[PDB]
Formats: sequence, C-alpha cells, structure tokens
Amino acid sequence: HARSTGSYSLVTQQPLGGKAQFGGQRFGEMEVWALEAYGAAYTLQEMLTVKSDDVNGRTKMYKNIVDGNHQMEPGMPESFNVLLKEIRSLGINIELED
Amino acid sequence: ARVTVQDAVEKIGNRFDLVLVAARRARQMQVGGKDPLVPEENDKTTVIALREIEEGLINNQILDVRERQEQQEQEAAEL
Amino acid sequence: RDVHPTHYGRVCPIETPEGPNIGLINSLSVYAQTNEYGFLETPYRKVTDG
Amino acid sequence: EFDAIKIALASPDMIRSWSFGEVKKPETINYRTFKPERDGLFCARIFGPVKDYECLCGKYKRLKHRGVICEKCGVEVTQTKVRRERMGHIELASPTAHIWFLKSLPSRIGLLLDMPLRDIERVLYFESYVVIEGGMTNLERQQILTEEQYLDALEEFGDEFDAKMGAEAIQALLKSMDLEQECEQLREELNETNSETKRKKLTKRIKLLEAFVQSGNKPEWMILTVLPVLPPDLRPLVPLDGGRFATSDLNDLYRRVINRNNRLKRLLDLAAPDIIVRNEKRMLQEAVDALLDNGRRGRAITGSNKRPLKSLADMIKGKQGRFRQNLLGKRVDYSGRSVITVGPYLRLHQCGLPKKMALELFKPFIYGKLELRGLATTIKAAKKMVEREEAVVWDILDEVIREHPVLLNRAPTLHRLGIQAFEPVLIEGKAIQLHPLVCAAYNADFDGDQMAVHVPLTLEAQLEARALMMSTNNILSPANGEPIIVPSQDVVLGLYYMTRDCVNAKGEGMVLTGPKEAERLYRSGLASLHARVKVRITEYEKDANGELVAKTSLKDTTVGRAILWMIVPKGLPYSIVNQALGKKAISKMLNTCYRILGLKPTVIFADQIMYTGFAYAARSGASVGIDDMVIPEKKHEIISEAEAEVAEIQEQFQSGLVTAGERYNKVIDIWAAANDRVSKAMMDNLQTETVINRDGQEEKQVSFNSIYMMADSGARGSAAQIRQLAGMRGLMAKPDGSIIETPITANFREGLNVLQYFISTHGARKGLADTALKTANSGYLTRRLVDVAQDLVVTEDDCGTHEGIMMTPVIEGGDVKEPLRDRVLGRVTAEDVLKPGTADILVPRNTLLHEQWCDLLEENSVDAVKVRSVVSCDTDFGVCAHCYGRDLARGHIINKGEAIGVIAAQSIGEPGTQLTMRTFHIGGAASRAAAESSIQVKNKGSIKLSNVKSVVNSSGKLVITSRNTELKLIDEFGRTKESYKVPYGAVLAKGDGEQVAGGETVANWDPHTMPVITEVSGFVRFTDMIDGQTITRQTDELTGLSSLVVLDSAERTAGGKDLRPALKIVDAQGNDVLIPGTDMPAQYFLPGKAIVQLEDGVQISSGDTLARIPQESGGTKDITGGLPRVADLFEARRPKEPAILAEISGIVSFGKETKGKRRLVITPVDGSDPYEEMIPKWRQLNVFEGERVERGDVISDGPEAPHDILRLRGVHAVTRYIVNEVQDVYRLQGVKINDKHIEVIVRQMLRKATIVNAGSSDFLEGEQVEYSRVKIANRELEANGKVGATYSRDLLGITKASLATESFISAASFQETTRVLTEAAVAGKRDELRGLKENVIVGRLIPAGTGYAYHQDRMRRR
RNA sequence: UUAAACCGGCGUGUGGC
DNA sequence: TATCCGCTCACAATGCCACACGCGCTGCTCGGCC
DNA sequence: CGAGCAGCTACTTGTGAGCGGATA
Ligand SMILES: [Mg+2]
Ligand SMILES: [Zn+2]
Ligand SMILES: [Zn+2]
Repeated sequence: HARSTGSYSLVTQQPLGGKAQFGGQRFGEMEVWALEAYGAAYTLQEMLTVKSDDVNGRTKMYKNIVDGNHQMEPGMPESFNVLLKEIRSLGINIELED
Repeated sequence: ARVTVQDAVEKIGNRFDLVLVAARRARQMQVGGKDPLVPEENDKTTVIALREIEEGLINNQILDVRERQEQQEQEAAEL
Repeated sequence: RDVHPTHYGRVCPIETPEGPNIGLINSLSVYAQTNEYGFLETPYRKVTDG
Repeated sequence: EFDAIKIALASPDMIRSWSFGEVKKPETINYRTFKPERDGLFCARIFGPVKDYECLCGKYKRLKHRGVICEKCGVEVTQTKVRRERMGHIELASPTAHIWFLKSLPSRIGLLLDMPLRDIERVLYFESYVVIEGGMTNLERQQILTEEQYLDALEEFGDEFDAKMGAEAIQALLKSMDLEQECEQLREELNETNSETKRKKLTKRIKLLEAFVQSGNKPEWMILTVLPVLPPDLRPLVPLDGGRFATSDLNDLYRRVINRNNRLKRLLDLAAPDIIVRNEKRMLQEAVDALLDNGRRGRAITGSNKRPLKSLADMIKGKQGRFRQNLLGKRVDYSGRSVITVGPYLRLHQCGLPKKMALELFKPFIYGKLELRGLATTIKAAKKMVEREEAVVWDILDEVIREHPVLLNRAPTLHRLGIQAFEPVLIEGKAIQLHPLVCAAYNADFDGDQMAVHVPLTLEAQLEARALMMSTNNILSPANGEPIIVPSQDVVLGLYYMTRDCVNAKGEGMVLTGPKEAERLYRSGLASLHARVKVRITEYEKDANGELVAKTSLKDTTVGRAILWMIVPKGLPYSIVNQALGKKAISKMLNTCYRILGLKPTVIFADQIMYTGFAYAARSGASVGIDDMVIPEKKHEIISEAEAEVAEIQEQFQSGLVTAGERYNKVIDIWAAANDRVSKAMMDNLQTETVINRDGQEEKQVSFNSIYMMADSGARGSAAQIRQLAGMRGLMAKPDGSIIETPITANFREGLNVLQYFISTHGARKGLADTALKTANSGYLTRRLVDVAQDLVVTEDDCGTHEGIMMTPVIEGGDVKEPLRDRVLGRVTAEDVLKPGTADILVPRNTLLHEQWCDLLEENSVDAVKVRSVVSCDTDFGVCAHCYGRDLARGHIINKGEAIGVIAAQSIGEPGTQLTMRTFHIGGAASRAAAESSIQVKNKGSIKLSNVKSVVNSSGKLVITSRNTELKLIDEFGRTKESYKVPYGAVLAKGDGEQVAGGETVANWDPHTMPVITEVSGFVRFTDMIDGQTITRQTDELTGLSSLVVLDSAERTAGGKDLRPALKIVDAQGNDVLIPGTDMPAQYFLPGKAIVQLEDGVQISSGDTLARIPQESGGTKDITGGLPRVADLFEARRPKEPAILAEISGIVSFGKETKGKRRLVITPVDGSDPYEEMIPKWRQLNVFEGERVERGDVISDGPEAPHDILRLRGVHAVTRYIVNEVQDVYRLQGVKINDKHIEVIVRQMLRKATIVNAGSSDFLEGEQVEYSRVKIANRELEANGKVGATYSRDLLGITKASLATESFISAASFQETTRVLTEAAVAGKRDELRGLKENVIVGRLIPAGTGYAYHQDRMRRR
C-alpha cells in the first residue's frame, strides 16, 4: 500500500489508516525517538507537522514541491491546538506567551 | 555517486555543521540558481552541494564570505 | 500458559497460536471426548494381569 | 515563534470570554434539514458556519457579504475552521466541584481546607452539611454536620448561624478563607512544634499556599460555575444512514448534563420540595464529575453494552489519548510498506524499491519535472498522464530517484539503527529489496516481516538522511565497539568452506605466481579450491607517515584464500586472511580493516566479501544429509551403562540405604555426566572419521562433515544444538524448574517415545511463551528508560572539574569477568594517568584514550585509572564533551550536541530480547549450601586484607573478629586479579603479604551457625548468667555434655528481659585482659538464641568459637534476577530483608528492649548521638558492643538497598554497586554493554535533592529541589560571606524521576497525567520548553542534532 | 454589479511479525 | 498523643500491521422563544 | 410533535501512597 495525499480526519487533521480507505502508515513513537537519536530535527518537523498535521502547511508544501522549491515552513501542529482546546475546556487555563 | 560522506566530516567537524552548510549551499543552488563549482554527472542538487564541499571549495566561513560579497553586490546595484 | 502432564491425550501441547495468547487457546486431541458432567475423557485399553 | 508556555487556573470570566454563545437546549440538530438547532449543542451563531463562506439561511453567499451577520441568525459567515477554535459554555444554576481536585490522592481542596476527603465527599453528596460563620455559637466552623446534627443545632442559633449545603458551601468557605494569615500561622506552628509527619504535612500545606499567594490564582476558581463545552468539529455526528448514527461518546454526556441543568432550572422556579432539588443537584453533580472523569466516581456510568462513557480525562490518558496517539506518534501520508527481499548484487550503500511504490511516493516530484519540461502545460494533464501509465513517465522516475534517498523503517524500533537511509533502485514486483548484510542490524528475518519506507521530501531532510542516516555512516554499534555489519551465515559458511584446507586434492604441491593465476586454475577445474600450495603475494604495510611499503613474499597457503586476497585491500596484512575463516575471525578482520584503512574502503571491502561469499557458496556443495550426521558408536553402550547405574541406584533405594532427596541429587549429576560423555563422543566423531591419504597412508585433517562445517564456522549451528541433535537431547524440566529424574535417552536421528516428546513440548511451550510475554515488559522498560533519559544534551567542551571515578576491572566472583580496557577504551581521564613507576605522566589530563593509549596502558599494567564520569560531572543542564568519552561508533572524540541519553536508553533496552522474564531459578533451584562452598585461588600472588581486624591463634591460623574484611590478591606486577569475602571467624591458613601458589586451600568455612572468636587467651566464667532466668536447662542426648540454650528476646518474660548474658575473659586471678592498644574492658555480650557448649573454668584458646547461634540455613529471599532484575534496580525498590548499615561511625550500644522492636544507639567520638533506629528481631546481628565500625559497615547480613547506601557511603559507591550488579546480570546471559549508559542513567536518576539547613537560601528545608537549580542558586550565595545551603542527594526510581521534572509536558505524556496536570495547574507553572520531548510535541527543531546549532542562534537572539 | 479559472469514532474477534 | 501495621484505592501494563463484524425496539414524558 | 430516557463479576498483579487504627 502507498498513499501520496488522501482523506483526512475531521476531529484531527491527520491522514487515515488502513488499506481499505486511502490511508498511509503511522510514524510510531519509537520511530520519533530513533530520529531523535540522530539529528533530523528538520526532517522530524517535516514528517510530523508538515507531512502529517497542518492542512495549511501541507498544502503549502505540496504547492512548493510541485513548483520546484525544496523550502519548508512548519508553522504549528493543529492537533496540538486541539489538545489546547480540550484542556482549556476544563477549569484549567493554558496560554502561549510572547 | 557518493557512497559515504565520512571524508566530508573529517575536515568539517562535529558532523552537524556539515548539515547546515550543505543545507544553505543546496538552497542557494536550487532556488538561488548558482553554478556548480564541479562538473556534475547529472545527479541531485544535494549530492553536488556535498561534493563541492568535498573538494574543499565551500565551508561555513567562505559561505559567509560569499554572502557578504552578495550583500556588497546588492548595495552597489541599489546605488 | 503452561501445559500440565494431565493433558496427555486430551489437550494437544504442540498446537497453540504464537503471539498474544499461548496455551490459552488449545486444540482438542483426536480421541478426546466430553464427559456427562463436562470433563475431558480419554480412551484407554483395559489391561488385565497377563 | 512563541516562547515558553504558561498554564494556570481558568476563571469564569475567562470562560465567558472564550465562549461565543450560551447553549440552552439538549437538541442536537433539526430533523428535516440538518441545520444545527438555534441554541442546541451544535450551533452556528455560537460556533460558526457549517459551510465555507455560506451562512445557515442562505441569504448571504457571495464574497461581498463575507464578514457580516444576517438579520435573524446573526452568524459571521466564514470558513468551517472557525468551528474548531470557537467554543461555547453552559450556565449552571448550581455550582459544581471539579473532580480533579477532589480525588487526586492527594487532593487539592482537602489539603486547602485541612479536612480529609471523606467529610467533603459526604458534604458534596448531601448526606452531610457544613457550617459557616460560627461566631457566638458553640460549634466550630470547619466541622461537618449530618441531617440530625443540622436538625438539633438549628434551634440554638437561627439568624446568626449559617449552614449552606453543596458546592455553594464549599465556595463560601473558599471565598472567606484568608491566605497570608494562614501562611504566618503555619510558619509559626512549624517553628514551634517538633515532629516528622506534622512537619511534612505543614511543609506540603505551606507550599500549596505559597503557590497560591505567589501566582495569580484564586481558590474559588476550583468550584466550577460555567461548563466550557467542546467544539463540534472535535465531536462529530457523521451521516450514518437510518436511525442508527455514528456518534461520539461525549455527546450523550453533554445531553444528559444539559437535560439535568434544564430540569434543575425549572424545578427552582416551581417551588419544588427541598429534597427533590437536593437530589437534582446530586444528579447534576454526578453528571458533571462523570463528564470530567468517569471511573473516579464510586461507580462508573455507562451508555450501552456495558461500555463506560469516555470522558475528557479519558480522551487524554491511555494509549488512545492525544499524548500517545495523535501528538507524539502521528500518521504520515507518504509511506510505503512491503515484504523484504534479498539483493546479492547491489552494493551496501544502495537498496531496492518496487516500481508502483516509487510512482505513488514521488507524485509531486514527477509533476514538477513534467511541468519543467514542455510536456504538460497544466497539472491536470500531468495527472492524467501519470494515471494512464505511459512510458514517458518512466525516465522521469529514473531521473527523480537517481540520488533521492529514502527512509527504511522497522515496525518495532528498539535502537537508533532500526531506522536507516537507502538509495533505491527500481525493481519490478511488489516487494522491497534490501541488502542482506544490513538485515542483521534490523533483527528482522524474512519469515514475513513487513517494513516501511518514508521520503525526506525536503532538501535539509535529504542531505540529513545522507549525512546522519546513511547505512555507510552507521557501521559500528552504538552500544559497544563491535561492528554491526558482522557477516551472516551464508557468506561466512562460503568463506569457511573456501579456506578449509584438506590433506590431498587436485593441484597439490604445485607453485602459483599470483591470486589471478589461482582464480584461473580454480575456474579451469585443474586445481581444487583447497590445496596447500606455495604462492607469491604482494602486500602493503602502513608506515609511520602516510606511506605504503609494498613487499612481495612467498607464503604456503590455499587457493581459496589466494582468490580471497583479491578482495582484501592493500593495507590489511596477510595474517588476517591466512586462517580458517569464522564469524569472530571475520568480525575482528573487519574491525582491523576499519581501524587501519578507515571507513572509505571498508564498505566496498565488506561488499566484495559478501559478493565472493555468495558466489563461492553457490559454487560450493554445502548440504546436510543422513550420512553427514553419524551416530556415535559408543552411544548405546554409554546409555546401557547409565541404565545399569540408575538400576543400581534404584536397588539401593529399595534396600533402604538412600532416601528420596539424595537420590534426586545423585541421579541428576550421573545423567549429566553421561550426557557430557556422549556429547564429547559426538564431538570427536564429528572432528574425525574422515581420514584421507596423501600418496600413502591415511592422514588426519580438520575432518569436516558438511554439518560440522556449519557448526564449527559459527555460521548457524552451535555445539549444544548439534549435541542434542546427534547425541542425547538432555535433561528436561518441569513447570516450577525441578529437573525431572527421567531424562530423554533418544536423539533426533533415531525415533522418539511419545512421553519423551510430550515432556519435550511441555518444556518448549514455556520457552516459546517466554519471548511473547516478555516483549511487553521489554517495551515498557525501554519506554520508561527513554522517558527518564533524553533530558540532557552535551553542550560544554570541558569543565576542568577533576571529580571522577576510579575504573577497576571486575575481579569479584570468578577469576576475570572483563578486562579494564573494555571499561576505559574511549574515555577522557579526570586525573592524569601515572605509570607503574611513580611520578611519570604518560597520559595527561583531558585527553581521549584511543586504541594505542589503552594498548600502552595494558603494556604498563595500570590497575586504577581516575576517569571522568557523568555521575560526577559538575555542569548545569547537560554534560561536558570531555566528561563522557567516545562515541563508540566514530573513531574520534565525542562531538557537542548529540543526546547520549537516547543512545544509552536504546543500548540498554535492546538487549532485553536475549534476556528472561522469569527463570527456573536465580542462584540454583537447590538451596545454597550454608558455608560449604569449595572455591579456591587459581593465580599466584600476594594476599591483602581490607579493614584488617584480626588476630592469630595458637594453632598457627588467622581468625577475624570482623565481617566486612575482603581478601584480595596482588599479582607479581601489582594489579589485583582475585578478590573474595571473608566470613566471620573464618580459618585463614595464610597471612598478609604471603606469596602463595595457585591451587591451595587458603581459607575454611564455618557452618550456618555463627561463631565468635577469642582475640586473646584467658579464662571464661558464667559472669552475669544465673541459672533459671536467662539460661534454661537442655541436656544433649548424643554427647552427654549439656549445652546451655539461652532464650531469645521474644520468648523470655519480663523477669529476664532486663538481663543480658555476657562472657568476660579473665586471667587466673580474675582481672580482665585488655585489647592490645586500647583500654576497653574485654567482654562479649551474648545475644538471644545462643548455644553455650563451653563450661566454666576452662582455659580457652585464641580464635576458639564460644557460642554457636543458629541461623536461616536454606531460607533465601533472592531476587528473581531476570529482566525484572533491571526493573527493580532502576526502580530502587526496598528488598524484603534490607540490611541496615551504620550511618555514623564510632562505638555502638543497645538501648530500650522490646519497644515494639529493639533500638540501637550509635555514640561517636566527636558529637552526641541524636540518631536512633528501630531494628526488627528476625535478623542476625554482626556488629557487637565492643566493636567500633566506620560509617558504611553492615549490621545485619543480607541484601543491601541503594537508598541508605547513597547517603552513608557516598555517590560513587552506590553507582559502582549498580553498574557492577547490572554488568553481572548482562554477563551471565552473554551480552556486552559499555557501562557509560548505566552511568548516565543513574546520573539522571539522582537529579533530585533535598535541603537540611536552609541558611541564607530562599528554599525551605522540606523542599525536594533539583540539584542543578540549588547548585546555581548556592553559587551566588557562596559569592558573598553567607552560607548557601546543606543539600543531600536522594535516589528514587525511574517512575517518579520523569514526574519530578520542572517541565510538565514531558511528564504529561508519561503515565500519571491527571495528577501532574493538576499540580502544574494549581502552581501556575511555566516550562521553558528546554527539552527534547516537549520540542517534539510542540513541533519545532530539536536542541540535539541540527536544530541544536539553530537553537544556539535562538538562545543568543532571545 | 459583470467576465474568467479551481474546489475510522469506539468496541469485539481473529491472524501475522 | 506519637509510630508502625494494616485497609483501601489509583495507575500501569511492547509496538506495529492485516482482516472481519455490529453501534437495538417501543412506550412514556418532557421540552415549550418560529 | 419531536427527542431523550428507559424498561424489557467474582484468578491480575505489582507498586505505590493516603487513610484509619491500635497500642503503648
Ligand atoms: Mg520475522
Ligand atoms: Zn443567516
Ligand atoms: Zn563534566
């Protein structure tokens, strides 16, 4: 199975999983740790955030790659904003400083 | 092709500043539209940048020097 | 997960799925039969003195 | 873009600001049209438009009306994304308490109110009341009342008495609760009283109050007033056809909550009964605290099919929560997966990849390359062309994958090598081709494993995979110095068959002119592959400078290795190839090649090795046959002899001579000896029975058997496996581990019995389940260890601090466990290395020890080297470059930036595959013999004794009055090679510094009953032993001489408790003899349960045991010692019987007897004795009254705990013990791990510390503050004349280590999420995201690899 | 106002490594 | 009135992948602001 | 009239900490 761009979940902007639906594989946590053992901070933020998380960021990357520009802009992960909204939906406040 | 890059690290230490200099060099090669300092064999931009670093032509210091030269060129062009 | 010597002829020791559950999922032997109460019995040849 | 994240409590006004509309109806959406209800859960005027740039009524749909509201709905028309950030709230008529601060164990509201949890629980559920504004009444304010208590106490005070019930009463208590007055009152109370538990509780309370008075928080915010709801996009209602609907879990809870709230709001207006509105408030509170966290209530509610309704707390915790499923590990789009296949013609630096996968994974690259060429004007034409599968798309694919590396990945990732970079080549089919040599690095056979592949997709990513992830750059193991590119069974078998020479073959005794001539003669078939021939070789040797001396010389070698010489490069010598090639041989060959020739030619060398090995294994004839496995001739004879022996044993048992236990112990070793005999028989039958003549009589040789060819080369077969194959299978065992008495007298070549095979499969099913059930605990342990690790980054080059540890080889136990070099190769010394001659500095300070350095050290035979270590580092937030050592993978000094913590965790978590989860036994299933060991000394040297407290007897031996005396052997050079523990009062037949030969009995043992020595001669009397109170009359029946049995402390009554038996060594007159050098009266106070066999008025001799006190002979509490061993070691759990040691030096004495348990007084010589300890009575006592011991000495005999050891022996002692025991554990299995990983882990373990004396510092004495923080703070305090503080390090397990971190996100991803969340919320924590895991969850660069440098630029910019 | 272009949430069971 | 001893509850338990299925019927009562 | 509520288990084990408690 191989997927380039397919459907995305609506609760979290992330690709689906499985062969029935057009879903890619799941970059596991130990895989993130193995990347951390190496460098690849750029690679990590492209795979985790750009290639997986932000629809705005991933569309920008798609447009840049189909334009001949190996430039990346990570931005912020949308799922992290989802967790912020969850833990903010309780009596616990959380904010990002300057 | 380039099998290993250890000789790129023995002269550019820490194996991580090589990453930065290769990033900037290949970024100036792809979009900046500069000229490869060695006759390539029709390969990727990353590996020609790495190989130009390999011939002792590009490091971080000469990269900053070329950036300063480009800045002076911009100053002279703006006039 | 381990097999008892009482499984001789009633529970096959070499047939079990490898993975999450080993020994929890067994296979009934060939000649094994269920008992009236619900136990597992095995046929044996009755041997007299000679 | 943004700096540190701040977390605090939420105020109702902040929630109202967050909200964009109150939801007043539990109706979800309209029935006919799917527009949301006007003010239901789903809404548009509250959250946003359901369609992009389209309102609900459809009036405004163009771009001009973008940003204006309608006339009836009032919805700002915009995109759907707005329904993610915008949220609503629920206005509750009654307040409610937050369950997270109620049952957090410990709670936050209970500690704030100084009231336990049970009373608040009874109050909140309306079974009890609580009063407020007492005043003139007789009742206290903080007390609780029940229904009858509120009934009877209502008549005494009606107007001034206030008793609210429910969350309103709690809110009123929180509002009228002062903080500064409470703070000063608690400070005064802490200053007044003196207790342990009270002081701890007061410190916890004053810190909980300090977090409130300092940060901008309010207690009343703990009681919730408005329910913040979740956006609908996060809890969707997708169109499942029919009445059946695919829903989220939270929606039913919101429905129930809104229904209960509406019913409560309508009940108060109708003047409903008080008990009815009370039960309604109770139902609302239950709904609320089940919506916050279901399961923390006394009973978890459920929706359907007995499935508990998932809550918000559930949506965070667990493996399905965000922290584990959608934030740390997420699904990437570009990802292929397939089965692995072998490539025997591809180079090590490349790999294979299917065609369809290469097409699907690089669609945008193909699109760009097509748009660059004058082929496809638009992207739709290019998409149609790539979907039509034309031939013009193929050459573009060859162009885009010419130099585009990809990322190969394994599903279980243990170490950093599980992920690699590879240059793909297009192969037809649907499977991934992979290099066979790298497979051993993945630990993934070809039995159906599925591997994944990702694309870098970015310039930085491509060159990063090339630089730091290429397979060529990763050839050495990150754990030890052995190469991970070790050849596998096929190529090593081919090479072994090639270089294995015979006695007579085609072309024997001829002469060859070169390797090419040898290859030509072998391919021509005139000469065989193995023939002793005189050939000429031209080798190259490396000089001192960069030169290659070429020399041509004649050798007597085989044609096979002659052909193999064409593969070997010039620099390698010829002695490395002129051998019978084995696994270890070729491993050390590749190691030497990488050492001498570097990394550039080693890759192509190994590639050509694999090539020629596969080629000459294909041209080989290696195969197994039934004639290739012979049966030992004397096997049946040995079997029959063992049968006769066991029949004689059975006859002896039937005769009534031997019992069952000695029979069980005597049949097992007999059958084991028979098994060893038949194994040696099979082994000699394997290395012989093929004798071939060379132009004459028969001659012997290596005598292969085409299976011995496999087992001897170390390729795939072992000695024990082929031993079970051809010879006896061996003894089989039972579930518990009891080896059965009836072995298996059959082998694989012959038939087996049904019962034999039954026992075999019974023994093997458990071994199969071993790995399947152990991989779980292995993954859990490696997850815990990576969590505690990876909070460090080497950032300093050098610190100049010389605080290090002295590396000593493992000499305890056996003869030699591992040499010193393996513990020091690749380290930077703290103090300069000295030669065996004093004052000779051969190695200076702050330098890396290469191979030549340790070689010269071994030549000099240095015993102890003071090297720098991570545990003794003096750097804040990270380690120094010249403090760790070598990379163990790159032949140079460690670099600056790489996080060695991840490498350590992976190198100590990976070898768990070869470990055991549960063993048959840890130190032998048979009970350990009570001082019946027959160990001896092998080498010849001088004897040394540590902490010498011993005397000499009249028989010429040496007796010892101490326990911690260790014996050591200093060889003729000066190094220590042997060391052992000396028992109490052991018979030492030698002395100190005596040159004794190896193989002599040096010491004897005293049995389970403990002795006591007589340091000097004299007389003995019954001093302070009256007959009838402290001693009883028990007469012996086999000796006649009666033995006085002294009662213990638990059986004797109070009449004899105030009397302790003691022996006073006197002379013929009666005056006490003195200890030589001391004016202490010599008396030995006898403890309970003593067997006084010695009578009165007898002249005792020196070293003669007086009282034989019993002991636990066979009762041992040894640890299971498997992987649970390392689990307990990193958890630092207290053993069942911890041996309490001496914290302070000086004399010791006893105090009050049977105050629950026995006390212990330790009087030093400098100060007083303010340190007392309680001692259980079921353990043996080693130290006595007249014995003075240094701090760190034992009091009882048994396993030691690390907690006390850390504070009563130092920092280096506890970590040395830890690394020694963990190395013994890893060595009993046969896995090598460099200690540096354990050192850095245990360094991260002791990161916390406590304060004894605050001094001029701002930290209190009851604060567990991180060590580097107080080090930085005390440095400024030490700058002036004021004293800083008195810090004390404390060691805790790995579980609490990750939780006690100043960063909360790193702990929130770990277990125990709600507790750490509440702790960080009530304190107003602000973590500076200066870590690794937090930088991953936030999604930016990492301050370990590349981003580290970038983050430096970030640090200097900010 | 007009014209053109584009537009898997949960549980369960099984099996494999 | 302090100090251990025992009761009671929370929290946790490799990672992936593949496949498949099932997540109900009808009566009452309450919500009412298009 | 529509929607929501509701009526027709017993072997997990360890580890740990907080809370009686009992006993001088
Ligand atoms: Mg496999
Ligand atoms: Zn509208
Ligand atoms: Zn240091």
